[PDB]
Amino acid sequence: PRRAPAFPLSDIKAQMLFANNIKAQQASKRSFKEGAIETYEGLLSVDPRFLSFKNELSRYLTDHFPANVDEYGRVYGNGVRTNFFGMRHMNGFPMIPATWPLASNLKKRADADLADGPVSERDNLLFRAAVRLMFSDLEPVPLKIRKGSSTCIPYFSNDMGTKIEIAERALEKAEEAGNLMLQGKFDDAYQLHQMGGAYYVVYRAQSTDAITLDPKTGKFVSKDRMVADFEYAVTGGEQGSLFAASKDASRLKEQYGIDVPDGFFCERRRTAMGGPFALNAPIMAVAQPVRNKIYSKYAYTFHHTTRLNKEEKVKEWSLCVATDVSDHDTFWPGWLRDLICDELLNMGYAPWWVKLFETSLKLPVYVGAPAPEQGHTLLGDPSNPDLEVGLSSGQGATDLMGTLLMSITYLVMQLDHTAPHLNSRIKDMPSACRFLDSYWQGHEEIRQISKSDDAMLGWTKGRALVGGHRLFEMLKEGKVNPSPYMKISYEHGGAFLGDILLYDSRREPGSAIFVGNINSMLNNQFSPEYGVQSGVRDRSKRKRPFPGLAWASMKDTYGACPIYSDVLEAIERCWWNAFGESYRAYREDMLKRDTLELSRYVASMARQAGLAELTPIDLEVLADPNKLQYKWTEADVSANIHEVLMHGVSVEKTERFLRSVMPR
Ligand SMILES: Nc1nc2c(ncn2[C@@H]2O[C@H](COP(=O)(O)O[C@H]3[C@@H](O)[C@H](n4cnc5c(=O)[nH]c(N)nc54)O[C@@H]3COP(=O)(O)OP(=O)(O)OP(=O)(O)O)[C@@H](O)[C@H]2O)c(=O)[nH]1
Ligand SMILES: [Mg+2]
Ligand SMILES: [Mg+2]
Ligand SMILES: [Mn+2]
Repeated sequence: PRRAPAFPLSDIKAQMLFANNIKAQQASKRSFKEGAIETYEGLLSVDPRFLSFKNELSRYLTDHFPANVDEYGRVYGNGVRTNFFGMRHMNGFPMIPATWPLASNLKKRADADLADGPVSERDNLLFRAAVRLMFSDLEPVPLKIRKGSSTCIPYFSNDMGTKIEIAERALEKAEEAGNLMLQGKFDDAYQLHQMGGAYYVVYRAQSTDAITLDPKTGKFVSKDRMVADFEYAVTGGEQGSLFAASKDASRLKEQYGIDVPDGFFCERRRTAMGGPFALNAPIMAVAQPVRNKIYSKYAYTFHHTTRLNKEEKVKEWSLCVATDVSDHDTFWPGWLRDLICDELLNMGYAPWWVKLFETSLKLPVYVGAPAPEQGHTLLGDPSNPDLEVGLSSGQGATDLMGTLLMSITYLVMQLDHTAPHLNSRIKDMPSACRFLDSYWQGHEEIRQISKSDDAMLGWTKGRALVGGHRLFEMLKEGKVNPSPYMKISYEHGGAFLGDILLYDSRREPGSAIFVGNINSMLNNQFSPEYGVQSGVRDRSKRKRPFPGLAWASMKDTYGACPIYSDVLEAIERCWWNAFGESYRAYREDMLKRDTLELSRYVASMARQAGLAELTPIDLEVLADPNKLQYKWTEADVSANIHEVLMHGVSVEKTERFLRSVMPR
């Protein structure tokens, strides 16, 4: 029932997605590639000492610090959620094949029994009220662009000057492109303004993934990751198959002569979509202002920074429920995209801009190389965007889309199972708006803190509380999905935005605290997602600009973990056995070196002034700017630092553009 149309690279529809320049042409042909990452300068991820080290350290920590998570998924004690075997992957070598992205998720949602539109008028009112509170009184800001990022689509440029140009040109022609699309002229819009085309699909690494040790066999087992072949992806799952990707690393010996120790596997690979920059710029121009609004006015449920920032809110609750959403992005509903557009039109947003936005959520995807001998296929017709991939990762507002979907979904789950007495407060748009406004500010007896699919649901004392406990119990039994919109369950080892909520014997929000996830310290130091890219001169353009700085924020980020010291000591001891050196000393040097290299990028830094002024956040971000795209926002990072990583378009250019978009 409607297979998505598909075109090979050689087809003209695919060829037009790539400009006549070397970069674009190469991106279109890039074949499957693998190899050890350069974990740290001079250290390959498959280095025998390094794998020996990982073998001993993971076995030791698992053995001495088994998980402390109760039947309700709350973690207590040692603050450990699971074993430490996740670090056992040959980083840089992926599971084969990666998945083909689903062209349509309608069947996937229907088969999972999720609704195909708001199920009640109340719900419809709440989603629309969310659009209203989020997109209403926006203040222009400048359009910030990540240094070294690709404009993808037709040009695949990384040059800042070229990006700035593209973005400014896009803010000037967005209106005319939008109108062309309203007339059904997508090709004209793509050809004249590069707004359209496709998302460029690239596979990324989730460096660590669950592994277990079968006490029976003494053998390790990697978690199966299901992937869809092409047939399955273009037919929405109607045909083709869904199967376990192979994580088996034996092949590395045979193929590259790399020695594979027992119990080491290939990495899990996730899909990433690079959006066509001319189309995303007009969207990012509105999206940042929305973020500024929800982070300020609705800071209670949406602005999260420190462990204490979150702790303050949750400590006042009588019950805290850590939720989990299964595969959020691919389940995200296109009907919400259409509801949001509809409400934006109602609020008075420019039609051409809503059209740009709507189209960015229906765009075809160009699949590059999921496995050797596979790929180079465009899914969907750019002449008539109509894909239902769910939520595309590089769209300019994917975080807002997930947050709008989930924040309401969690509220609905609270109303449905614990606070029916609040329904009478939601009768129409005005009252829905008032109620959501109050709820989002933490003023109701039911509350939440969330960011897209990560969240914690709260109940203060009151009528809803007894329901809250029944909901939790429903989640623990896990036989009934509590939401009609997405598959929700409880997180096993509850955490929020990286911080584990540590409970004591009371097992209550009031006497619980937020600590760092010690396992993540280990993932970040021994299993980064990218190599150090030392051949890239401009450090600011690297995926990991200054790896050494994370050493200076380690105590800050993980100090509160019950087993912090023990882990540092096991590391030191295992590093000695593997490398005959002190790990601490190795890091202190890397920390000194990167501190000096940093002063060359920061103006306000003397050619050796210390890290004195920088916050823990600043450092974690300089060592891994990726956290700026899922954990923190420009606002949480010092300004002299933010300029190392980003550049912007003038406020006057975006101000004039915002004005033409908004109602008032
Ligand atoms: N580890 C991980 N998880 C990732 C992921 N992309 C998407 N997920 C999904 O997030 C949840 C929770 O996973 P968990 O390992 O329990 O905790 C993660 C997660 O909450 C968060 N996080 C890391 N990377 C991302 C990301 O790109 N997007 C989102 N939305 N959330 C992310 O950080 C916690 C700690 O991660 P870790 O210590 O492994 O550090 P990484 O540097 O490896 O993260 P990365 O994004 O790769 O740079 C589950 O549904 C999971 O499927 C991902 O990449 N890694
Ligand atoms: Mg999960
Ligand atoms: Mg990361
Ligand atoms: Mn969580």
